[PDB]
Amino acid sequence: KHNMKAFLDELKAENIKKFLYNFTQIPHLAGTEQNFQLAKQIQSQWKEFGLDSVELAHYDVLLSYPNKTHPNYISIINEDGNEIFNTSLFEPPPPGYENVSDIVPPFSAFSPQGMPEGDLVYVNYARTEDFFKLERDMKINCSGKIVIARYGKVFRGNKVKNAQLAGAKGVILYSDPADYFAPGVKSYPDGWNLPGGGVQRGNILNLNGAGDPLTPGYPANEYAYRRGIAEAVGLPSIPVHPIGYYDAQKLLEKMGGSAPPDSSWRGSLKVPYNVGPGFTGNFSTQKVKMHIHSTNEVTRIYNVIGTLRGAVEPDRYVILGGHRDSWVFGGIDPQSGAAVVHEIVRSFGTLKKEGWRPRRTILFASWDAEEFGLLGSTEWAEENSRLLQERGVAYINADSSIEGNYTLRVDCTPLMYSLVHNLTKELKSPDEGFEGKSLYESWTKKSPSPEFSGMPRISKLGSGNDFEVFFQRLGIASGRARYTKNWETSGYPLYHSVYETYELVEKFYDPMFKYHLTVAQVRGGMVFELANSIVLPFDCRDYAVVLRKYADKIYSISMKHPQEMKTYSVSFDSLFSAVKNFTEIASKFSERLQDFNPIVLRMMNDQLMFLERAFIDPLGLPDRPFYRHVIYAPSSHNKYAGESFPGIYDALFDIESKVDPSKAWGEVKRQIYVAAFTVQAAAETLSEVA
Amino acid sequence: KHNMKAFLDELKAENIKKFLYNFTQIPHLAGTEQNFQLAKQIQSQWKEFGLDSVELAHYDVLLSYPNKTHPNYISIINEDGNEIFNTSLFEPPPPGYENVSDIVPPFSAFSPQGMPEGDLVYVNYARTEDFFKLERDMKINCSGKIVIARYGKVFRGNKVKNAQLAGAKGVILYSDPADYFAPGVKSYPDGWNLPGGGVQRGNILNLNGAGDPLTPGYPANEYAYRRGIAEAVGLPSIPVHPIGYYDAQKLLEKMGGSAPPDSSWRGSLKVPYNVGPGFTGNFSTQKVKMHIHSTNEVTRIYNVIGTLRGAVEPDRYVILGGHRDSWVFGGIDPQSGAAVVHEIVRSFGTLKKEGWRPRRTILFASWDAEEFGLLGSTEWAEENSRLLQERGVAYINADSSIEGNYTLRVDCTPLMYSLVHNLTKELKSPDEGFEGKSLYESWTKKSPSPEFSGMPRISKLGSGNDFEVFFQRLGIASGRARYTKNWETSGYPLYHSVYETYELVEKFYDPMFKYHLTVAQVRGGMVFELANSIVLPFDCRDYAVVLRKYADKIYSISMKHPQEMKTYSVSFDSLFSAVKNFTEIASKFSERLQDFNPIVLRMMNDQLMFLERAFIDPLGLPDRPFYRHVIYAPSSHNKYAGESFPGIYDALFDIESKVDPSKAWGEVKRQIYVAAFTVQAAAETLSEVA
Ligand SMILES: *[C@@H]1O[C@H](CO)[C@@H](O[C@@H]2O[C@H](CO)[C@@H](O[C@@H]3O[C@H](CO)[C@@H](O)[C@H](O[C@H]4O[C@H](CO)[C@@H](O)[C@H](O)[C@@H]4O)[C@@H]3O)[C@H](O)[C@H]2NC(C)=O)[C@H](O)[C@H]1NC(C)=O
Ligand SMILES: *[C@@H]1O[C@H](CO)[C@@H](O[C@@H]2O[C@H](CO)[C@@H](O[C@@H]3O[C@H](CO)[C@@H](O)[C@H](O[C@H]4O[C@H](CO)[C@@H](O)[C@H](O)[C@@H]4O)[C@@H]3O)[C@H](O)[C@H]2NC(C)=O)[C@H](O)[C@H]1NC(C)=O
Ligand SMILES: *[C@@H]1O[C@H](CO)[C@@H](O[C@@H]2O[C@H](CO)[C@@H](O[C@@H]3O[C@H](CO)[C@@H](O)[C@H](O)[C@@H]3O)[C@H](O)[C@H]2NC(C)=O)[C@H](O)[C@H]1NC(C)=O
Ligand SMILES: *[C@@H]1O[C@H](CO)[C@@H](O[C@@H]2O[C@H](CO)[C@@H](O[C@@H]3O[C@H](CO)[C@@H](O)[C@H](O)[C@@H]3O)[C@H](O)[C@H]2NC(C)=O)[C@H](O)[C@H]1NC(C)=O
Ligand SMILES: *[C@@H]1O[C@H](CO)[C@@H](O[C@@H]2O[C@H](CO)[C@@H](O)[C@H](O)[C@H]2NC(C)=O)[C@H](O)[C@H]1NC(C)=O
Ligand SMILES: *[C@@H]1O[C@H](CO)[C@@H](O[C@@H]2O[C@H](CO)[C@@H](O)[C@H](O)[C@H]2NC(C)=O)[C@H](O)[C@H]1NC(C)=O
Ligand SMILES: *[C@@H]1O[C@H](CO)[C@@H](O[C@@H]2O[C@H](CO)[C@@H](O)[C@H](O)[C@H]2NC(C)=O)[C@H](O)[C@H]1NC(C)=O
Ligand SMILES: *[C@@H]1O[C@H](CO)[C@@H](O[C@@H]2O[C@H](CO)[C@@H](O)[C@H](O)[C@H]2NC(C)=O)[C@H](O)[C@H]1NC(C)=O
Ligand SMILES: *[C@@H]1O[C@H](CO)[C@@H](O[C@@H]2O[C@H](CO)[C@@H](O)[C@H](O)[C@H]2NC(C)=O)[C@H](O)[C@H]1NC(C)=O
Ligand SMILES: *[C@@H]1O[C@H](CO)[C@@H](O[C@@H]2O[C@H](CO)[C@@H](O)[C@H](O)[C@H]2NC(C)=O)[C@H](O)[C@H]1NC(C)=O
Ligand SMILES: *[C@@H]1O[C@H](CO)[C@@H](O)[C@H](O)[C@H]1NC(C)=O
Ligand SMILES: *[C@@H]1O[C@H](CO)[C@@H](O)[C@H](O)[C@H]1NC(C)=O
Ligand SMILES: *[C@@H]1O[C@H](CO)[C@@H](O)[C@H](O)[C@H]1NC(C)=O
Ligand SMILES: *[C@@H]1O[C@H](CO)[C@@H](O)[C@H](O)[C@H]1NC(C)=O
Ligand SMILES: [Ca+2]
Ligand SMILES: [Ca+2]
Ligand SMILES: [Cl-]
Ligand SMILES: [Cl-]
Ligand SMILES: [Zn+2]
Ligand SMILES: [Zn+2]
Ligand SMILES: [Zn+2]
Ligand SMILES: [Zn+2]
Repeated sequence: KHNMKAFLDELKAENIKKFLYNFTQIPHLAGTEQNFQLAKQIQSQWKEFGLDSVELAHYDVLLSYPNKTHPNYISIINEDGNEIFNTSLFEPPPPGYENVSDIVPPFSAFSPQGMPEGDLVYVNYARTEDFFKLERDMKINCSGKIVIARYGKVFRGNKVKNAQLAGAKGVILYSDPADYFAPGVKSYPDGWNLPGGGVQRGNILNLNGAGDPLTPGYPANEYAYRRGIAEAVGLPSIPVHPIGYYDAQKLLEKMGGSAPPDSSWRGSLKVPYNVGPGFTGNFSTQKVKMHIHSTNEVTRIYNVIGTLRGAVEPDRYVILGGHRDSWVFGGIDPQSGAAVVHEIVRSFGTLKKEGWRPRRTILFASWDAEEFGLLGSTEWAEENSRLLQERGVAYINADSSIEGNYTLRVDCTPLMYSLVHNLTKELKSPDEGFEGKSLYESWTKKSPSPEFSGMPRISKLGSGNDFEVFFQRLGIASGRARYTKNWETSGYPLYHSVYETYELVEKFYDPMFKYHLTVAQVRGGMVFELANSIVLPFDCRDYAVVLRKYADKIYSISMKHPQEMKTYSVSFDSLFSAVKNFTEIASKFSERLQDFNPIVLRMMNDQLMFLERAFIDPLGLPDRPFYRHVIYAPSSHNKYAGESFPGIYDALFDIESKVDPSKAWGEVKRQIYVAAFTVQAAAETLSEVA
Repeated sequence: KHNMKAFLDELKAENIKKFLYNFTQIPHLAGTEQNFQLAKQIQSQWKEFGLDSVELAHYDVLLSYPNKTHPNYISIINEDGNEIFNTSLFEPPPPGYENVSDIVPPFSAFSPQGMPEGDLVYVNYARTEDFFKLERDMKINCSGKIVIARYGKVFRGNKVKNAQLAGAKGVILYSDPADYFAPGVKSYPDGWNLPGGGVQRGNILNLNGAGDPLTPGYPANEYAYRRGIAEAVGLPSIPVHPIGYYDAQKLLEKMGGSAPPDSSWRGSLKVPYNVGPGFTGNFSTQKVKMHIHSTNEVTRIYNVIGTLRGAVEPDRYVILGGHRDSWVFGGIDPQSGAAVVHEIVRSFGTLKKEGWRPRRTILFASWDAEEFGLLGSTEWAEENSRLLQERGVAYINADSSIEGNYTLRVDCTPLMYSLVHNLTKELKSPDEGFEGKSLYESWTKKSPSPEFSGMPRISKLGSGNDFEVFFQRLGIASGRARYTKNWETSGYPLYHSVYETYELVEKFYDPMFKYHLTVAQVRGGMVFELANSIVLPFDCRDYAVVLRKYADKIYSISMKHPQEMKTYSVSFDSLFSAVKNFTEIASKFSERLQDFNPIVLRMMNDQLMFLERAFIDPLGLPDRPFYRHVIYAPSSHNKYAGESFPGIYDALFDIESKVDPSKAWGEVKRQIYVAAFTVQAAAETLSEVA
């Protein structure tokens, strides 16, 4: 039989290892020749593997690179203007790669140019609440200061936005060993920790879903009309640069001014973590000077798009996509994901050569420029939005397959909860001590859900990866899965560093490639069921359940302000009523789906498919037109985290500080109305159609 | 057989006459008890007629009414402040209706309150070009003046917007016999002309598709959050009032200042048509004073929604809709349309009782508050937007069935051109002298297309009726048809007057009700074919042909500025390329549709259905978010007229007067890009799906 078991059994750990090795010998930075070459290789191999068509889709997008002849760095400068300390020009390359060229030095992609000079202020993680604490409680003014913040907790774009709004004239990001050095583990190459010369690359945009900064709404094709730089979406207005903790120590050790307000502000270096501003008495005429010379440049990018045409519903698309561009070697990010996609394509192609086709069409994507703002996935989705709108069943992401070796992590729409539970009960656990047990059992045991005994945790989708356009813009059911760490005890230490290599993975994360194989089975299995099950494998009742949980949550937030709720007649009745209705209607739809003819089948599959779609508001969320999903948006404070009923949540956030409470509570009521309406309207898509 | 011929033959002129009589004995003003009663009657009758379900859908929307105890009127006032001339308080009621109550006196719905006093300026039709002529050429400043404009040429909302932007402090609208008195015809009741005491009612909003001014985007349901009045959509900021030509003469006869610039500014009254400002020497200390006391009030409205469930594709909706609210009796507008819908429902119900069902679902709508801004249709569509988006095959409007007795008028999407041609060849002409000939033949002979010999004229859809939300917001294929006048020789004279009665229609327009019957056959036939044909009856190649015509047209407009096109590198190449591609892809799709299994059939019907949909841009047109169709929008200068490639057209309009030509030509290029992309993207929806 050509069934899921055939598909699953053909996947091999040894192939994934070979592919990873193949993809990680040289850097594959977006817009560079080497990443174009790798695109061509993947296209040719996907064809050999048996896909029906494999094309490159290219776009010309805004990218950012350092200037090779004018390096970025930071100084401490004395009152004579002599540069007495300079940060590093590059990360010490790892063993045996000391002669690889084209390693991009650490930089913050899309930083403007500048050489600002000033006194430091230390802002902890540069979160919204860190700035609140500084300005409201400690009375420290960031205006015209250079801020230094530790990476961690939130997306670095949010940090930079927050620093900017606080008046900073530049930002220095660093990795504190408190967040990037696990106790008892050695620094690379002898372990998986970050060495003191290691540095995390990454873009600092605030795109809010826009894609290419120059072409929001429309693909960056050959005739596209581009905004001028000054009207581009999401660019920072102050210079930014990242450093390692050897260099951070030299910048922090002289800091004076106020003490840290408490221990949640102190990392692990041997410095006081004084907030500043400026240095202690002896050094108080010294200053910090940034030198940033990076340029933004419109550059061509290449997605690979493979199609395996469906036998019965070729106009229904199940998408497996993940990116191929890396900051340097991409040992984990993204090639541990891309290698898993490559083996999935290989396996599907094996069945296809023996005469099998999936029921529905499967699209396979190798995205470019993910690292620079999800640009490849977003431009292609803008291009194909109509097709995706009307035909898109589901999107399964496939970035990094591992960020730990402890258990499974799944983040997805509630519509896939039942699919994930069922599939994982059929897969073998790769974990030591659960030999002969199911992946469900090990996962549930290591990562129990907070709500329900005997079920595992599944998180809401956040952002900061290539499902964003599909889920939060277009409303296509989406999911992701990877192996992760124990989150009792920020992401893996070597993230976006030169040290993220093949050897890292092979020696320290997954020497047997069994975690990779488990993740290939989960991602591939999901795709298989989505593309082959007669009835789409979504359970609308799972949405009803979380909608009630989120409504309770948002209500409880508002209920912190009982007096204002009375004064302004702020009621959540409508939202609860809509949730109640969605619950009843969903339950009736499920009975019909169980008890119901290909037209009847197509009608009900269309109702399943369009259910995620129904949570889209074509007017978008306030000032974020590309975040259109009413239930889920990336947190306005942290693009990695998802927020539920984001419209209401943001209308409530910090509301006690607004100067016109009537206006602010008005807007809470407006968002309640929009949310209740959208829920009711989604529910009604599951009613009998006539 | 239950086929189209059975459906068509069951329609009777005599039933339509009876229904019209029934619907026109008392006024049915939106939001009044009598229009609610009539809603209930229609619901009960549609049930008796056999529909599967018939519901009322209500909304609470902003309406406008005069104050019964504080009448609106205009004066000429002398320097002592005595009111020496007053306009009428009401239209002299027609014979035998002199005791009907609840006739709303003439007023401009949604006028703010005020009593401005000032000098008159006469602004002809108050078109954009009339204001250009006054300000740029004649050097006449409207600021702080009361303007008087004749109705005609453009939607009265546009006139008021234009007066406002010119600085007017109030507007007086009147009906000039030049535009509302046909030569050799008697005034009502002895003919169909407008008497001098007759007055055209009508709203003066500029909603741009928003619906209820208080709830743009969302239905005005029981929990809706409403904007405050000051943030409402589309309300005028200066008082406005309409008058008849006896009263206009008294206001125009004393006018001095400049002569009319030419004869296109002179109507037919015995006055000079001086532009002003102000009155001639003797009367130069006299002034004009408005007294407007109307109130805007949130008021409940009621749509009737009837469903005839489809036997095979119940999740596909063919909609026949038209409004039921009238300004007074609604003899023509809308009851000549509503009576035709009522008989269509009756006929479909006859077949249904004998065991027939259409293939697809047919929805029947009696809309409320059309007269106040398309409010009923728009609120229901906002409510049901998701269902309509994914399931809406087509919308057939059904307002006034007649505005003349000369030939057929059809305005529709190009996707319905072939359907209309074919259907009309099968219908009998009702016209004198074409006995035994087809309606196609009489129509083509009386109204030849300007492009093609042997085909009839079919116009683009404009707006100012209830298809607006369906077509320009949601992208559902739409059409309308009615009997019309000879347009060699503005709309019918008695439009929106108390004199628009049953007797008007029966005595002067259609004594045999044969034109009504012909229009019922055309509208009903269209619905029948849309709802019953196995393959949707749309020809995508007809779109290809008009797209080329529109691209040529817009190019020719730009080519009036050859130097700027060179300087700014303004190319239409991309748009022509996209049109070319759409032509090729459409032609290949048609061959497959001819040469191709219910899934394959559903796939291709979905491609047909989603083709109109593909011209929607979810970002909307600039500053008009509810006009989302890229090919067609209502003219920014005249809501009744359609404009093609509206985004480009508006970017080019009056471009030689813009102060930053670089910026203005930039925006022309941006719109070219958006249009080319959208055309290409629509074309690609007709490519093989995988
Ligand atoms: C969840 O689904 C339920 C359906 O089971 C749905 O219930 C509906 O609630 C609306 C809103 O409350 C009801 O609206 C009423 O309709 C009647 C006519 O049928 C009107 O007369 C009512 O208006 C009067 O009373 C109001 C309330 O005090 C006054 O404000 C008003 O001025 C009038 O006096 C009122 O509009 C509706 O009938 C039911 N529908 C059904 C099918 O029962 C509920 O709304 C759904 N939740 C959401 C969020 O959609
Ligand atoms: C109508 O459909 C046709 C398909 O039959 C489609 O033609 C396409 O046109 C695009 C845009 O011109 C072509 O784009 C090129 O693609 C190649 C790779 O295949 C690139 O190398 C080209 O870029 C180079 O040259 C440019 C032009 O001078 C430079 O600006 C650039 O810097 C590079 O040097 C270029 O991007 C494309 O290949 C064809 N596609 C096909 C399938 O032939 C046309 O675009 C459609 N019209 C619209 C409006 O969509
Ligand atoms: C995940 O797996 C579960 C457990 O198998 C699936 O739920 C089961 O689905 C089956 C097939 O529809 C249900 O069977 C039906 O039983 C009813 C009456 O009990 C009968 O009317 C039908 O004809 C049919 O035999 C079964 O009840 C149901 N079990 C439970 C506990 O819900 C679930 O569907 C799977 N989810 C996905 C997304 O595949
Ligand atoms: C309006 O009526 C016209 C004229 O009847 C319809 O066009 C005709 O459609 C038929 C049915 O598809 C076409 O028949 C086909 O002929 C081809 C080869 O010539 C053959 O491959 C098919 O199997 C089939 O027999 C016919 O060619 C075509 N005639 C013309 C002149 O186009 C048209 O479809 C109608 N439009 C609508 C919207 O219904
Ligand atoms: C990654 O794998 C590919 C394919 O197995 C290698 O690329 C091939 O190289 C061979 C030998 O040089 C050529 O003859 C082929 O034309 C290439 N094939 C394709 C499809 O590109 C590639 O060299 C490997 N890269 C590394 C670093 O191991
Ligand atoms: C990268 O930095 C270099 C080196 O300092 C820049 O090149 C100089 O540009 C100036 C002014 O345009 C010239 O007069 C110098 O001769 C250039 N120096 C050299 C060494 O060629 C260069 O412009 C920067 N590159 C980018 C892309 O911005
Ligand atoms: C930090 O780097 C700067 C720039 O390379 C060094 O300062 C330069 O030193 C050279 C040689 O002494 C001078 O001719 C340049 O004029 C200096 N440039 C600037 C901008 O100051 C500095 O020595 C380095 N500092 C340390 C401690 O190594
Ligand atoms: C319009 O037609 C309807 C229906 O034929 C008339 O309303 C009916 O009136 C009869 C007699 O008074 C009642 O017993 C029915 O209950 C009514 N039916 C419905 C469905 O409402 C109505 O009177 C007619 N109106 C006029 C002005 O002729
Ligand atoms: C319609 O106009 C009337 C009549 O001039 C308004 O009624 C007056 O309102 C004032 C102030 O509110 C009272 O002191 C008067 O006694 C009222 N006059 C009468 C005759 O009752 C009335 O407010 C207006 N109606 C609306 C809806 O605006
Ligand atoms: C036009 O109407 C106004 C208002 O009804 C008339 O002026 C009023 O006349 C009465 C009785 O003479 C006075 O007590 C009111 O004070 C007047 N009101 C105002 C606002 O002026 C006027 O006579 C009418 N003019 C004509 C020519 O009929
Ligand atoms: C922060 O400092 C700047 C300039 O020195 C000033 O304009 C701004 O008001 C300051 N805000 C404070 C102290 O709250
Ligand atoms: C792999 O698992 C072991 C066993 O728990 C753990 O000690 C080690 O830290 C893990 N490796 C990585 C990179 O997490
Ligand atoms: C029109 O008149 C007003 C006020 O009397 C003035 O402010 C405005 O500039 C005028 N414009 C002209 C004469 O162009
Ligand atoms: C009806 O048609 C006749 C014949 O052409 C024409 O003279 C008359 O004006 C028409 N009636 C109306 C209301 O148009
Ligand atoms: Ca773009
Ligand atoms: Ca609304
Ligand atoms: Cl992922
Ligand atoms: Cl109409
Ligand atoms: Zn990644
Ligand atoms: Zn990354
Ligand atoms: Zn009407
Ligand atoms: Zn009307």
